[PDB]
Amino acid sequence: ENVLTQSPAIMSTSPGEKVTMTCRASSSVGSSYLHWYQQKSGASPKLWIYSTSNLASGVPARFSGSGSGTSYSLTISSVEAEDAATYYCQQFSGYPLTFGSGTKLEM
Amino acid sequence: EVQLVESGGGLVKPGGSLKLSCAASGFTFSSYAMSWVRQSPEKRLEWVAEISSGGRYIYYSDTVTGRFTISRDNARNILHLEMSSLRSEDTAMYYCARGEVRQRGFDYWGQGTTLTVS
Amino acid sequence: PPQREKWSSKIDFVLSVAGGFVGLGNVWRFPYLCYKNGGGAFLIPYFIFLFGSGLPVFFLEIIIGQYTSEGGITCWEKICPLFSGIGYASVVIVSLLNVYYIVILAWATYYLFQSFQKELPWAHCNHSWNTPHCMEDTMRKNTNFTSPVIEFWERNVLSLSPGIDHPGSLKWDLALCLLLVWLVCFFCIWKGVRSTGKVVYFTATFPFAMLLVLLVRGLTLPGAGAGIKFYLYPDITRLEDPQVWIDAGTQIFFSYAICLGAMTSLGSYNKYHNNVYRDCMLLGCLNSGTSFVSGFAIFSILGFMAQEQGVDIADVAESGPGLAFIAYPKAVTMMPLPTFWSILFFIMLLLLGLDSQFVEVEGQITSLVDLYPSFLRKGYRREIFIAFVCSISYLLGLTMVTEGGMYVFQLFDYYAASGVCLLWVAFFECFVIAWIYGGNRFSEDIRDMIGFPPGPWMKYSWAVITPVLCVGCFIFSLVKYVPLTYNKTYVYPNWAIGLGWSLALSSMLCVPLVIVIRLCQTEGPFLVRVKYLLTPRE
Ligand SMILES: [Cl-]
Ligand code: NA
Ligand code: NA
Repeated sequence: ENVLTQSPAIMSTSPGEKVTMTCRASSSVGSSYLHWYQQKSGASPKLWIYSTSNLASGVPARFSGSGSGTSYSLTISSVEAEDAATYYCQQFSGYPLTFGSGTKLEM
Repeated sequence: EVQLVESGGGLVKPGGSLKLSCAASGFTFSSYAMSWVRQSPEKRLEWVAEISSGGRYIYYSDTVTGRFTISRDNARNILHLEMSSLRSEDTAMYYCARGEVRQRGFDYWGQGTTLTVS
Repeated sequence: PPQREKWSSKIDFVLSVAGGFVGLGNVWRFPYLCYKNGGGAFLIPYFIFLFGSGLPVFFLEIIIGQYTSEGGITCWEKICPLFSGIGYASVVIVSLLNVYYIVILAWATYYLFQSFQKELPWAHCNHSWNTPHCMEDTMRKNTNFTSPVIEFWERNVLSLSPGIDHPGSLKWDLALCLLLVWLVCFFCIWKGVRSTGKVVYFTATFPFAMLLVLLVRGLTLPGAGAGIKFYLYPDITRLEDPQVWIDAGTQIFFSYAICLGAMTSLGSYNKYHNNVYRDCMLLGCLNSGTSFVSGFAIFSILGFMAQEQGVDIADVAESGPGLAFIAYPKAVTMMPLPTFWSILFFIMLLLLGLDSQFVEVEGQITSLVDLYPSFLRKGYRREIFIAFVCSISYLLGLTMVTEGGMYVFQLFDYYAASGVCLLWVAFFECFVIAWIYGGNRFSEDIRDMIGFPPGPWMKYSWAVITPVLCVGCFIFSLVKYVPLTYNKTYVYPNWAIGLGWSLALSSMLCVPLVIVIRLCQTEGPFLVRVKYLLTPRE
């Protein structure tokens, strides 16, 4: 199984600064087969970025993603209020499908 | 427009059986692949099983390959997941996902239903 | 045997298809077919067929081959065993195609050998094989004076006979060139085709660079403007005849090598979950672009020739497969040190044609050994089978390198593997897949492998657009039938036309015949028999 790992377990920042997040893959995945989901604290997940660069329909685009091979990352230009949520990277290149350990923004 | 709602969940004894459901509306359910993703109380997302757009190709997670079963009801536009042996680690909230395009991912998610064991 | 081969990398698959795509079909067949059909009137059917049937069917072959790891024949045993005759029809197309496709390289080899000389023979007609009616094209415009280049092509290379009824003697020089090319093909196939490392950086890139040089030379000629106008301006009146429609259709089905078994065979080596949609579209764009760009070079040369000689563009050269050998040498003559550029041009022709031939032969062997993997196992058995096949194909090509062999070549090119058979095979492929096998089922299979559905464009093209186009051209050609003519002046004998139709029927009849063979070999009632045979068996 291509186990996915996210380096930061939890993050807290003031609502005026940029943050960065990483997703490490145990095996190389295509750029088109990894997506990021944003889960509200108390609701269902929601597609946020797919194909490592295509922003979803509902994302303010204040987000951005980059990566290749087995190392991948997601970035936020300037986090505001209501942006605190748990973000999961997901592998979609081969079965079984794997989601990252999950990382939560706070404050 | 697109909406997903799950039904079926409650307390069961270890080793028991319970069947979950996922209703679909706002789109042609018989044309989009569906998958089940469960979130444990630990908040870790675990993929469970996927059924193809027509139900001919089926994939399971390594841990539920021998006990779980995924099926469709195209006429009723309802997705069914059947479990034959619920272990202690099967307690979670199960989410119905419309993962048709692998290059786009789970673009739509259901409300989810919780399952617990005694 | 349990063992089955696969590509070592995706680059190998891309290179194999690119070599199969780009060849004599683009730089030699498309120019003369367009010239025969009047230039601009050829393009409108061409682009209609291309974006309507061309690319979707090419993706269809690759994705069928990828889905079932089988050759051109045995792949249909998993889609529709009843319609397994399509694979047999495709291989018969390949077998007939390999016999006459090599002869063009034989002409190129003869041209290459006769370029190792102080001065190119077609630079003037003071030579022996030339008629007294010759006059240098530099002074043709100052009662039937002719160009030396055409004289060299006809009198010396072809040694053209007055007709197919007069086969004449067998050209020994062409036969040895025919043997040499086939020996090269055998030694490059008896073991297995390979990229051979860094040599690809020269084998693959050189033909495109040489074509660019020819394009620059052609566009710089004084009379290039008139030729481009003839090439691009459509003649709408010519669309009122089935010739332009059928020629454009079968050209695409020929150039893309889709009705052949090579494309299915190449796909068979791909990984099951491999994404090839983007690669197929880009490779198709490369093939279509190469043909269209090469058209500018050829017609610019023809426009210059028309301006220099004073004759019309349509009357400046041969309206047949000899256009490339009449036009490109002429442009080479208008370059510094013509021997060097002629050498590079005919090496360019050999590189384009040999790579395509290797793909065609390898696909033919792969499809055939799939029927009998144990008897035709790897090692001595495969080497003997390849040697026997090459020797038979050599002996079958020997009849069209005689004095009257040009007419046999034209008959083969028009009817065998490059005519109505391509429409016949393509229609049945899409019909089975879209309607009998199930378009929704095939889309599910595509989604399972690539991760995305083919989309409305590909689904509708398979379901409706390709069948309608194939049937319409078939009906239009049969209702407004006109006989084949060589160089628009020679009328073929009725027996020659019957032979050409028999050549076409040898492949077309494979579908109904195997259907009868499959049905008669199945026990039970008729309804059960057809139900079983429509179900995937293997
Ligand atoms: Cl072409
Ligand atoms: Na080639
Ligand atoms: Na081509």
